[PDB]
Amino acid sequence: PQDLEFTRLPNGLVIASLENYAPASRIGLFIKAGSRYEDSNNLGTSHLLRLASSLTTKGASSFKITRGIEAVGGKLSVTSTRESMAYTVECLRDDIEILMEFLLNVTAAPEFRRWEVAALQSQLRIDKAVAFQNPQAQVLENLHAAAYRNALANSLYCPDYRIGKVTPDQLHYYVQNHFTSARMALIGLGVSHPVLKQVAERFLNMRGGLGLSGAKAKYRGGEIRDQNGDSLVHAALVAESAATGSAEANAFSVLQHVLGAGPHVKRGSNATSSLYQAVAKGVHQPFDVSAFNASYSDSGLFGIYTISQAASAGDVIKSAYDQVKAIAQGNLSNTDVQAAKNKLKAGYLMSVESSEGFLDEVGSQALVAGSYMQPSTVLQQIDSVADADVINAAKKFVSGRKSMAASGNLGHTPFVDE
Amino acid sequence: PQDLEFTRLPNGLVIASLENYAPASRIGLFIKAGSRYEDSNNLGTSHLLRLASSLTTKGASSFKITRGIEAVGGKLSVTSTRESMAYTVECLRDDIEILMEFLLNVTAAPEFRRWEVAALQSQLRIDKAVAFQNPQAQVLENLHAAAYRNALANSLYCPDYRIGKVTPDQLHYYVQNHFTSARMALIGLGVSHPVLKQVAERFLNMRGGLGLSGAKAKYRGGEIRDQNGDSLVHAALVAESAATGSAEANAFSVLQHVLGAGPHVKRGSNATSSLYQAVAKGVHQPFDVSAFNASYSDSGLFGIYTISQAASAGDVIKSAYDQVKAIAQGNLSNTDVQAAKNKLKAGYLMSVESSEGFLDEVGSQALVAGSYMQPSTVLQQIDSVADADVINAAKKFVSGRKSMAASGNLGHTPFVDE
Amino acid sequence: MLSVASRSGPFAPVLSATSRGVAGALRPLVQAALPATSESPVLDAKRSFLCRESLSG
Amino acid sequence: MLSVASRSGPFAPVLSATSRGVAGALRPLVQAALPATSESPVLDAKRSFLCRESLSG
Repeated sequence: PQDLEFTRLPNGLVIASLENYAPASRIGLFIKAGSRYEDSNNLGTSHLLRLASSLTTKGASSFKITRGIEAVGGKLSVTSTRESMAYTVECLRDDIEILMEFLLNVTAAPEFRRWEVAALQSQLRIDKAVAFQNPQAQVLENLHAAAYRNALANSLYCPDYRIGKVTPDQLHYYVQNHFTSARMALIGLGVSHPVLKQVAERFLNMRGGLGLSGAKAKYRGGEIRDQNGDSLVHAALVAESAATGSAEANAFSVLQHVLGAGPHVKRGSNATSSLYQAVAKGVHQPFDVSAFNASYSDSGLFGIYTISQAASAGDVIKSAYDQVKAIAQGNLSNTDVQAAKNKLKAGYLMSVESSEGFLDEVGSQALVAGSYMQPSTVLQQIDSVADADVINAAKKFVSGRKSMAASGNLGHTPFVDE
Repeated sequence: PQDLEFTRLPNGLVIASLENYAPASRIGLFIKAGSRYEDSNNLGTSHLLRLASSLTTKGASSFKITRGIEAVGGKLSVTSTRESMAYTVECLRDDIEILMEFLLNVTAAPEFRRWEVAALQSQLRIDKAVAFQNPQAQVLENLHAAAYRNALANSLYCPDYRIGKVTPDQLHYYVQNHFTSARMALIGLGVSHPVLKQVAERFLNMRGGLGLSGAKAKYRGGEIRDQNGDSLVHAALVAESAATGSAEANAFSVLQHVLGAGPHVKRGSNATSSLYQAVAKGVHQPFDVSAFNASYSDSGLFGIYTISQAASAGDVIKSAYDQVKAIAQGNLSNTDVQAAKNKLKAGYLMSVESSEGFLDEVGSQALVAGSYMQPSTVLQQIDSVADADVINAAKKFVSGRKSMAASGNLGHTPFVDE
Repeated sequence: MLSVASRSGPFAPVLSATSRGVAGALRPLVQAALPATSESPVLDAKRSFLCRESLSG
Repeated sequence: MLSVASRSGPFAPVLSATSRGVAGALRPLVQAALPATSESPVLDAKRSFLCRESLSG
């Protein structure tokens, strides 16, 4: 009941609230910011901004933010993509008014004092080295730099030469030009709709419109190879597909689940994954394979991801790429399309069960499209995808210009023109 | 007088000696080794081998090599390219017999003891960081990795992940397969020809033939961009040209001096350099520009090298590339060809004046061609280059597939397909 | 229309005030772990991975 | 026929026993130095560049 209350303010702000009768509450502020909006002179400003949510503001010192949130048992977290940032606050139902006041001081009136920003520069080195213990993280940052010339090629983490040199004037300039009311959405989960609104009329004195247009992303068909001492080879091979919110984007989502997008059974052999079965015919050694799908506001990437041993890496990539070529020339059953629509339908409804997944789902719809759609509407758009559109999305990949990133012992890994 | 005495041994070794009547002597051993002969599992073995000439051998300890050479005032140095290594010894005329014995213990019977090799691993980090204070050094190592897939793409310095992990068994295997008598040449400068020969019959018990064929180098038209915090942008743009020792290689050497290959007058404005004059018409800020020429045994590279500021880097590269296009469509005077043949003739005779340059010149001719040619023959091959061959070498560059490497603030540097 | 986490694959980092930093969604994707010898190494700046985020209370 | 230093441009490192390490031949190529403000920075592992190799005796 009380499904959602959706409201546009006259300054462009989006407010959405659903009244649960749950003992906990959740407030999230979603902003069009992140690493795609920085240029070559301020690379890494949005990574330092992500790490600076506890610093001194105009309404509360850094001591009062840490002590005041911990005194009631609450949390404060920041999450970022290449296209958005999100500030989240959670506590129990009777404490939500005083944590809403802390969230507005962090995002609408920060101070970046010299000695606090200088003491935080060494946290960039700790945060990046923790994330790069996963070999997937640096392969996916090399893949965006190989695929684009600008504006989606920027990394989520600060470059190494730049650690120590992010200035307070750069942080003030980034928030002034990107944290504006026509780029923001405020989503509540256990609060009524009148309470969020008079909260929202306490950040409109500045930040009245749109701040700075970003550059449109231009596709580059590049290649980056990284020889190191890891024991397995990670490789990715993509082409340009489609932006989010189109009819062709739905056909690439179905094509991902035809090929295989992760396992369903613990320690299972992936019997319905056509990519996994084609590789395992000729390879008799430990591997993994998956279909990759990344969709953004003006572009997208689709391809394959393999993890293999060094001597077997060329055999894994060639047999995975040949299976996509069979679908593009018409080999596709309607039984496999219907089974793929079931995994895509069930995965969307399961990702919205918790309060964490439901709040992120409303926040992305408010920034990208500016409205909310029921999951019954989303389930009918997946039903309208035909078998001719799945074959046509696999033909765009096969004839498109490729990008590649690899890492490990690369003595048997093929080059992107071979 | 006594120009050179040239001799092939029945095991394949080349011996050359010229009798000066100079108070100093010089002995050099030249070997077909270096970084092009290593594969993906032993990268950096030839850099550590270059740094290990003072270690304990079977005939002399590491104490006796340092003390015994310093007691007479002599020197011992190693120099390397991608295709060769050279071991050089110099002292006065009466001390040359006991330093010839130290040179044969280093190259023909080394020991690689565990504790000495382990203590030398930290010298790889010091030697690489000293060399990389020049921005030209890392740009030229990225350029060979962008241009080739193998066998000339290997760096002269050890990769960072590999420092600490070069083993004594790898050093024993490299010398066993690459330091053989049919790949070696022994050149003397103040010693008679009978003395070098019985020196040479004390390393033939092992190393009897050819050790291991290297892979032929395959051209890759890649691109590597390196954003950092340097104040100027270094860029290079090349294409594949010609191997050393061909008639087309002489036409690219003349074309380099038509375009411009370094300055002749101290603080001069480079009045005869057609590349420098074309860039300086539209650019009114500090820059530098040059023609690049690298020739190897089975391949070669030719192109342009620019140093510029960050905001002006696209204007410098486009105007330099347009000047080469005018030569390729026939705009070439015979006055400019004759002036370029004079700089190429005078530079070859000046590079052979000293004992250091004369010994390196005889050593390269002995490994590449297996004979010696008088400089009167070299000066007549430059005279036979016609004006039609200089235009045809500039057409091979313009229509060929490019490679690129850049470093600095790359926000205005063009991509290789643009 | 939707998130980048719905059409899974592009990754996301988080920072908390009282919880640990997380990277991505499908980066530790599995049945590379049922195939043998996938070891997570010992770290020098090591972290807690369950990180209180699924605690029973 | 000839060296890589004759057709100038591909570079070479050296190691000595009693002298300093040198990189390349035409890497510090000049009239980038007559155009203004080409500074060689202060180093942390700094070296002597003339390195006795041209001493008067």
